[PDB]
This record gives sequence, structure tokens and C-alpha cells, in this order.
Amino acid sequence: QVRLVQSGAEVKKSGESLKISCKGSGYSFTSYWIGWVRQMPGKGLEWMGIIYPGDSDTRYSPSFQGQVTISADKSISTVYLQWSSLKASDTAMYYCARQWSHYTYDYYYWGQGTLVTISSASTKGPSVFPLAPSGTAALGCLVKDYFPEPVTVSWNSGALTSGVHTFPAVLQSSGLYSLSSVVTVPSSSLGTQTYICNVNHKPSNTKVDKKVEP
Amino acid sequence: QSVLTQPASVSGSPGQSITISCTGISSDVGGYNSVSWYQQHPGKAPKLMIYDVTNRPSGVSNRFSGSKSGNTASLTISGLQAEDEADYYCSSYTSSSTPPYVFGTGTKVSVLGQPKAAPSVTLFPPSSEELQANKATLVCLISDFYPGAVTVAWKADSSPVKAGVETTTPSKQSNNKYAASSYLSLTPEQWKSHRSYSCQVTHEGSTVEKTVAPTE
Amino acid sequence: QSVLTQPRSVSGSPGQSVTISCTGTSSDVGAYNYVSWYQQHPGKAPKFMIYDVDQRPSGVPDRFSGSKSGNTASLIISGLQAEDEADYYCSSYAGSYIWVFGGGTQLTVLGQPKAAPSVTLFPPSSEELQANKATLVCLISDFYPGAVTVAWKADSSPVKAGVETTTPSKQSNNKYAASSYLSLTPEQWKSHRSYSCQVTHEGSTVEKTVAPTEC
Amino acid sequence: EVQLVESGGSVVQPGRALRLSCAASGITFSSFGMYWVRQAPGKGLEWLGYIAYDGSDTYYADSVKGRFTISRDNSKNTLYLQMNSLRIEDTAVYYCAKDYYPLLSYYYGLDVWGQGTTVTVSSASTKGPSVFPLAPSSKSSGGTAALGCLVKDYFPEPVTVSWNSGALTSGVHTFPAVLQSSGLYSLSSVVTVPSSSLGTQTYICNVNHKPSNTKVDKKVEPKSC
Amino acid sequence: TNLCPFHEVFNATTFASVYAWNRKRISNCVADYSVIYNFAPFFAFKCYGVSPTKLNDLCFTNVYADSFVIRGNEVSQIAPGQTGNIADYNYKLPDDFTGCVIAWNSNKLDSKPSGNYNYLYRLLRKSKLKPFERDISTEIYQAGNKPCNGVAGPNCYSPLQSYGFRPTYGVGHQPYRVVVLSFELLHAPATVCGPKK
Ligand SMILES: *[C@@H]1O[C@H](CO)[C@@H](O)[C@H](O)[C@H]1NC(C)=O
Ligand SMILES: [Cl-]
Ligand code: NI
Repeated sequence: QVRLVQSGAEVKKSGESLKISCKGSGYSFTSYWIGWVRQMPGKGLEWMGIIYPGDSDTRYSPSFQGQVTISADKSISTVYLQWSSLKASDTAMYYCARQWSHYTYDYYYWGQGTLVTISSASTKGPSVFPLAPSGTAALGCLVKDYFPEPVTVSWNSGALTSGVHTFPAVLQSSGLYSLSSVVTVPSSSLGTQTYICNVNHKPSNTKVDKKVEP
Repeated sequence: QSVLTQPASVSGSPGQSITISCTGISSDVGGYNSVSWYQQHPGKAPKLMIYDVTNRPSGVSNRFSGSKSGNTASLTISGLQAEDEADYYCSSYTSSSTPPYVFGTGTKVSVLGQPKAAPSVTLFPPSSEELQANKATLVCLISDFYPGAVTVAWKADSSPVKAGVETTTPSKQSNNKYAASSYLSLTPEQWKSHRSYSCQVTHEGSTVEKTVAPTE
Repeated sequence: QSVLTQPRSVSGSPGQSVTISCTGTSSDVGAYNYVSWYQQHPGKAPKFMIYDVDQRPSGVPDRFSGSKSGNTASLIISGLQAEDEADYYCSSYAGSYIWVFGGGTQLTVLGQPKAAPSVTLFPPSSEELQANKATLVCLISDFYPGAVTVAWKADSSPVKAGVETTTPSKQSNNKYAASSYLSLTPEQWKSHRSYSCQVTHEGSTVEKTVAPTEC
Repeated sequence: EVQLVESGGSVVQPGRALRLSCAASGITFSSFGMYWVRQAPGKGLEWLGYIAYDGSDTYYADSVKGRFTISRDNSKNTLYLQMNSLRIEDTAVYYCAKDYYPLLSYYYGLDVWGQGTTVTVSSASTKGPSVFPLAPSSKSSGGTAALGCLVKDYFPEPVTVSWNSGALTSGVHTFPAVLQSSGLYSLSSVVTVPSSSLGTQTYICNVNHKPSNTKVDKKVEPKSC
Repeated sequence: TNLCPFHEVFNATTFASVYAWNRKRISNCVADYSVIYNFAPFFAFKCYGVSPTKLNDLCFTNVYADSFVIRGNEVSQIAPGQTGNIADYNYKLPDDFTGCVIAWNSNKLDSKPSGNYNYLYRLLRKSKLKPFERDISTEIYQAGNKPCNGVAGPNCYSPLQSYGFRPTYGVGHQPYRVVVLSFELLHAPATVCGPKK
């Protein structure tokens, strides 16, 4: 049974080095190219390069040439992907893959993938900003640069729940989170009713109430 | 290094046939070549569905077929069903090319379980408090669309903006339509240097746009 | 891999053909056609002469060719020339990216008439004996071809212990010379009536004799 | 014409290490696999090993594997041999040589060689020779007489011998050295002279052994017996 | 009966040089291997991962017939786990090869009195050939400063040489036609079966 087993998930800081691996079994390991493929979160497959473990002949994609080192240790049937200095843009799933046979070049065999997460992970409280309105009106709050999730958002101490939509946060390239919450209110009570969002973020122990007005 | 271009998304109802194109393929008649199609479900490794242009591995449903015409390959999925909802990647191999392998840009297939619904778009300006802090974030909120696949493009005076854009994956709302959000981070001077900014959302071949202006 | 077996020497006249064999095992010369030959003149680096059994690298005279049969390869030199006088080394691939050389063959091109050696046998000097050492010095000169064997006799009994002999060396006149030494204690020297150095050259033996009491 | 120059040969004690270099002229070095080959005095060629043009592979004869290391620096057009755990039997001239063909080739041969560098592995101590006269025969008259000098027990090579300060050259043959079981070298020089010159012309051999900083001038006198 | 066209390979009027070896894909057909005798006089064969006596019973996904000429004493290099000038630079079988190598003496067809210089082989390469890799470059390798301009010469190395087959050579130096049959077995429907199955 041709199997490709990759090393476990990696959580790294920016500027650190990393070496991940992919061990082959159940076939002649030195008779076949092995390829590496990157997939950034929510993006497509990118072919990075191949190595022939028999003689460590390597072919890098033009986009990865000089950006990563592919190597092989045939004595333990393993190939590797290595970075000298990780950048946040290296956050991705990484797969090794092998062609089906000597005559069928398509990638039939895949490793289970290694998740590489590059983060400036430090607990940090969010910055809150109001989003003022222009028969119906729309206003809300912006929750910026916090870690980790979650942030709980209320409105008028939880007395205004009909019409609120708190969006799932975006995971920025910095590792921080940022989300927005909006409420749809009747245009007649624009100047008659005061609207304040209540943002709570337990790990940083920060609570903010921000008023919204045109 | 030539791109294989696929549509960002295609959708169909259960039982229909859908087709995904893959344009830009080259080969070397003097070398080895292949065209492949891969299916990828969330959290899983890609799976080879079509190999050598038209062939299926054992166990791959014959609802999947592939073909090629000129420089364009096509995957067709007949009798579409919910389990087919996934990302699909075409790929070309040419032994003599640099790079020898290329993956296509990828296609999200949606299997429609309710009528299509266009997204609501709300574009908020940067906050004055944020402007006083000398940081600026444009907030583009997208809601009530179905199926859950959108493309988000930002324009500054009709000029595309690719730097500084963050976008979320679609998430199911309580009403079972989808929402997503996009943020554009800019310098305060960058905001003032252009007359207007636009958030353009493409969904099922139709575009919805909102626009923000410095004056208020 | 063991060294490949070559004959120690071969000889020929100008215009003749000469052959040199190179015998290996079934896992070198017998397994591969990667058999090469080198020529080496006195005091010089080897020169590449043959590869792939019978191919000549650029510039090598067409007079050099080769053949192989099983575990033995052959160098064949047609139209022998004076410049061909040299040592020749075969070499074979031995598997696993290893090469091995043969032991060498000295090729002589007969270029002058036979000349018998002059032999001079010096007894130990009085100065060396006063130092309580004794060396018998047998100097051999002006012979051609350059090959002799040297045998030492104490009285008339053969002596092999304490003998060192040089390989023949070309003189300025292009004949050859050699030297042989017999190292003795003064007691061994004085215990015999005589000592003899016997030089055999082209089947003929020339002998010189010294005695402790006879000077 | 690429030229190869080996350097670094010297006298070294058993057990110690020595590094040889092989410098190539021009720019072609980086295209060629390179080899080391050695030759003990009076003995045959011995293939020692190889390193590929790009360093991709290195191969070694069993006789030096695990003792010698071959490497190359293409930025310096230079090949190296690191020799550890040296033994008497490593005494040899060491040659570097380039492959007949560039890139991966291997199956053909070695077409350009250096002149070699000499390594002598020995526990012997530097020592100047003892010089003894080889007096001409009293019977010699046979037209001419042979006389010489015995140059005994020196280390290392070389010694030079002249006769009468270089004034006497006709008839002189200086022999190659023997290496004795002591680890010390000996040689002789002989000259043929008219028998009528004996006892009127002085004959002195001048023996110079630079390694030991010794010169010996030995007068060779006719023997009365 | 839709027989696999082995005649196209075995009875080809002319064979490829080993450096530019030919490949014939064999799919969707009945493989009657018995026809090999009618085209290859006095052939010899070795099989790996298959028994020859059961070939008419087996089914494969695809078959490949690669064919070329080498000299007799190089036929042993066309085997898995071999190294040498042909295996390293001209045609390389993988260690895990599943198939058969068929070779037969073609002196009568491929030798000429003055030497057949049409059959060539590669002398050198930047790296060893991968399994079933094919290198048909003829570029002269520039080792020195001076450009070669397609001219061999000083520091300018031609990568290819002719065999020069002549009828006076011993068998080891006579031409042999070689067909390598690759038996590909994927987890996929078979398209090449023997006549018995
Ligand atoms: C092979 O082909 C030649 C010419 O195409 C033909 O003359 C010969 O009969 C063929 N051999 C067979 C059919 O066995
Ligand atoms: Cl006695
Ligand atoms: Ni003389």
C-alpha cells in the first residue's frame, strides 16, 4: 500500500525556522519523484516543487525557487520542506504527493497534510469604533485586532436583539482577529433613540461601550 | 508558468449536469503530458477524479467525466448531488515545462437546496475615531445570499485594489442564507487621495456594489 | 577488488607488435567493457591511451588497440616505436562506481646492441670497519637491455640476508646501471675467505670477488 | 590546456594527518569530475577515489575508505584530499586527474593529470648520511679505474652528489637510493677515471643532504693493497 | 478479435537510437504475446514481477512497448537495479519494474560493412536519467570561456556517439534490438488482457 505520512501541525513565530517531513512506505522510495503542494487558508492548490529521493534531484516551481528548501533522506524514506525564516504568508496546509505510477503522471497518492500556522500570538484586547448611519437605517460597531476569539457583542445592554447581525470574525495575516456587528433600526427613531454596543473579550478582561450617532 | 483559468464558482440543482472549464493548457508533443481533475472537501486532501484527460480511478462515480478541446479541458458532473459540493481543480502536466505541474485556479461547486438569493451589501466609511487614531478600515458587510459563494473586489476610483484586503469565508445565518465580510485597511492619506471607494460583490454572475465618499 | 594481474615485462623491436594482458575477476574485467589503459614514462604522470577496451582518446596513435575475452583484456601495440617504451597500466570498472588498476607492465623497445655489464665489487672501507660496520658495494654499469639479477655468495654459499638491490637506472650514455649492497657485521666479513657478487645479464653471468685478507 | 598542480606533500609521522590540494588553471574545473590516484616508489598506480563535478557523489577505494576524505571547492578551482591515520604504506606520489568528459561521465578515463606531490610516512628522524670512500682497485692496470663514495643511512630523501666540486662530470653515475629496513636511505656514486691519474689527481665526493643541513666532502684515496 | 498491434513495435523496419528510444502505448486490446516469435528471430527475455507462463491469463490497465538498439554486451544494463553508461544516461528501468525485457541480435539488419553510424548513444549527462526519462538533447556542452557555436572542439563536448555497428564484430559488439514491455496495473478497469481471459 503506497502511503505518505506527514509530520504533525506546527505553530511557529515569525522569523523562526521550520522543517516538516513526509515519510513514504509500501513501495520503492528511491524510484519515484515526490511533490510538495501549498494551500493557503481559503485559497487554491499551488505546486511548489518535486525531489527524486534516489539522487536528490530537485525541480522548484518558478514561484518557490529560492523561497523554500526541499530535501531528502533516502535512508529513512523521508523528504522534507524547510524554511530558514518563516513569514506570516507561509501559513498554509502543506501536502506531499506522488504520481500514480511510472506511466501515469497524475497525483493519485496524497499525504494527510501538515498545517503550518505562523502567528504573532499574544493576548490583546480589541479596539472598538462606531459605524454611523447614512424607511430603514443601518449602524454598527467595528471590533479590531484582538486575540483570541471570542468577543461577545451586546446592544443597549442586551435590550436590542431584534435586527442585530454580529458577523464571524476574520483571521488576519497578523494572527489577530477583527469583526463587525450591525443592527437595522427604523429611520424614525434615528435621533430619538441612542444606540451603544457592548463589546466583551474575556481573555484580555476588557469591556467597552461605544456610542453610535450620525 | 501559465495559469489554468477555471470559473470561481458554478452551481446546479440536484440531478442537473454542470460543466467546469479549464483554459490555458499547453503540451509538449515530444514529452510526457497529462490533464487531471481533483476534488477537495473541507479539511481533506485532494482526490484524483479524472486522470489522463478522460479516465476515472476505480470507485470514482461515472457521473464524472472529462474532455479536452484545443487548450481547454472540461469536467462535467451529471446527476449532480449534495456530496458533489466541493472545490475542483484542474491540472496539467508536461515533463519538459517549467513548472512541469500546474494546478488550476479552482472552482467551488454549489448544489442548490433553495432558490438563489442576491447579497445585501452595506459599506461603512472609516470611523472618525479611527481616523483620529490615524488608522483606517473600510467595512463591507455581505448578507442574505444563497448559495454561499461570493467574490469580493475593491475599486478606488474604478481602479482595482488588491493590497490590504481581508475576506471571510461565507457562514450560515439563522435564516439559512449566507453572510460574509470584507475589510480594506488603508492609510488616512490613501483614503483622501482617491475620490471614491467601492465594494463590489459578485454572486451567481451578477454584481452588487456600494460606494463610500470622504465628504459627510 | 584485488589488483588486476599483468605480466611484469614485455619487449619488442621497432616495427613489431607487442601485447599486454590484464586479468581480473568476473566482477570487474569480466563484468564490464569499461577497461582502460595508461602509459607512463619515467618520472612523468600517466597518459590516457585506451578506453572501452579498444577506443582511443583524442590524439593517441592508432597503433594502440585492444580486445577482451572473459576476465582478461588486452593491449595490442602494432608498429612498435621507440617512444612506446614505458610502463603500461590497465584499469577496470569494478561495480558500484569503483575503479581498480592493474599492477603495471614494463615495456622495453630494444634500441641498441646488447652490452654486457661492467661489475666492480668494493670491500668495506677501513673507515667503515673502524666504525664497526661493513658494507659490500657491487656497482654494475654499461649494460643493455636494462635487466639484471644479482646473487651474493659468502665463500661459495648463497647469501640473501642483508641484501638491497636497486632497479636498473639509465646512465647518461643510455646504457643501464644497477647497484647491490651486502650489509655485514665486521665479524661476518672476517669469518669468510671471500665474498662474491654475481651479475646475470641476458643469460650470462659476470662475477667479482673480494677477500678480507686480500686487501 | 587545463593544468593541474598538486601541493602539500611532505614527511609525516604514522598516525598523523595531512591535507593535499590540487589547483586547476582556467575555469573548466567546475564542469569535471576529479580523481585522486597514488603510486608508491617503484610500484603501480592505485585508484583512490572521485568526487563529482557538482559534489553530488564521492567514491573511495576500500584501501582508504574511512581514513581519507575527498572534497572540492569550485569557487577556488581546487580539489582536496584529507588523509588521516597515516600509515607507512601510504608513502607515495599523489596525483589528481580530471575525467575525460564533463558532467557525469565516469566510464571512460582520466585524461589530464598533475605532476604529483610526494608524501612520505615514516617514523624515522631526520639524519645526515655517513659517507665512506670506495677506494680504487690496486690492480686497476685495466686502462681505467672505478672509485666512488658510499652514502649511508640518511633520512629523508634527497641527497645530491658532485665530484671535485662539480669539476668532474665525465664517467660519473650516481645511483638511486635504497630504503633499508631501518627506515634510512643509502646510495652510491661512482666515477671511472684513467688509472694513470690515481695518486696524482685528487678525488673528493661532495655529498649534500639539505633536510639535515649536512654537507660531507670525502676524499677517496688509492689503497696500497 | 482486436489484437494489440505488437507487430508495429517488433516488426518496425527501423528502430530508434537508445538515446531517442521510442514508446508505443498499448491500450484497449487483446494481447497475444505469441506473435513475438514471428518477428524476433532467436530472441531472449527476462521478466520481473510477472511470470511469462501466465501472461495470457493476466489483465493490465495499460501496456507500454519501448524499443531501441544497443550493443550486445549492454543488454544486461536493461534490467532493474542496474547502473552503467546505458542505464545512467540513455534508458533507465526502475528498481520496481513490472514487465519483460526482450532482446534479439539484429546484426543482419543493423550492421553495415563500413559501420552503421545511424545508431547513437549518450556519453555524459548532468545527472542520471530517471526511470523512463528520455533525453534527446544534442547540445554541445560548453566547458570553457569560448562559445561552441554548435561546433565540437576545445572545451566543447558533443554528448552523443555512434555505435558504428559492423558485421565483423563479436556478438557483444553486434547490434541488438530491444523491446521493453511495461505492464501497468492501476486501481482502475483493465484495458489489456491476454486472449485466454
Ligand atoms: C515485417 O515487415 C516487412 C516490411 O513491412 C515485411 O516484408 C515482413 O513480411 C514483415 N514480417 C512479418 C509480417 O512477419
Ligand atoms: Cl658463512
Ligand atoms: Ni660509465
